[PDB]
Amino acid sequence: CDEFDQLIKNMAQGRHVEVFELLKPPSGGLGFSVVGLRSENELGIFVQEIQEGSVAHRDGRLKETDQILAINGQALDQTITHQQAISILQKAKDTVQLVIARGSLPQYYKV
Repeated sequence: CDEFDQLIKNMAQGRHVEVFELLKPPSGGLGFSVVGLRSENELGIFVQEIQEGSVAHRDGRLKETDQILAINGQALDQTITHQQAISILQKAKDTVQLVIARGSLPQYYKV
């Protein structure tokens, strides 16, 4: 369990991390979209376009370019594909806990 905290620090690589909870409405979603970016050091899920009027938007904390490190205690490690990440996000009901890192890193900008 203390290992999870380290796993996150490793993913964050010195980025500011934050955990927060959002209530997903019974219909509408959290109100943001994501994209996968490959590093070299595997893959990250990054917030793209926060929908106006959404929980995500009205909550005010989440931002474009942040990386979702965890969802409801599940670290988004190599264990699962980017589409599996999205599926988890989509299938999550009610209070969703996200662990976030602020912005991206130069590693994800390599092509």
